[PDB]
Formats: sequence, structure tokens, C-alpha cells
Amino acid sequence: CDELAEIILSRFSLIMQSKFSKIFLSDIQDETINQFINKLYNGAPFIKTDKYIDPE
Amino acid sequence: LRNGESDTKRNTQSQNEMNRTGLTKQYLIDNLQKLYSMRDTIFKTYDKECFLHIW
Repeated sequence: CDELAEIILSRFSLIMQSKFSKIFLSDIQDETINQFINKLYNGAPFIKTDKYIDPE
Repeated sequence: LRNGESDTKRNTQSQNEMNRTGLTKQYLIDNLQKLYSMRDTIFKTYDKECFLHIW
């Protein structure tokens, strides 16, 4: 049970650690991001922006 | 019997002043190419930090 407890400690820590997110980098109050997220979350096959947002 | 004596004292004080001015103007075609984005890059930093980038 000592060997089983350690594995569960590692297995549970991996569950809580494994959480994914999408991170947008921009100026701290650039209201384009909020508009961009609103389009992206909903359906948006095509989004038009400028060169300065640099999606890649 | 003839005896002679002679003295002399000189004292010359001089002053100079020389002012030089030059202006070498060089015409390179390379410096003309770098002229292009000199004014434009002023408003590329304005665009990125003050205006909305989504249509």
C-alpha cells in the first residue's frame, strides 16, 4: 500500500496538472483581443485582422 | 688703451589666433534608400499600440 499510495500521488498530480489553455499575447487592454476571442469561440470560419496581431 | 662695454635687452610678446571651419558634404546613394521608411515607421508604432486591429 506504500507503493500503491505513491503511484496514486503521481497519477492524481498528473490529472490536476493536465489542463490546457489558449493564451493570447497582446497589449494589456487592446480591445481587439476581446473581439477576437468572441469570434473565435463562436463559429468563425474567417476572421480578418491586421499584421500586428500575428496569429502564428 | 681702449676699453668698451655694451648691453642689450630684448622682449618680444606674440599672440596668435586661428579659426577653422569646414563642412564636408558627401552624397551616397545608399543614404537615399534608407530615407524611405524614416517617416513611415513613425506611424507603425502608433498603429500597433493605439488602434483596433480587428475589422
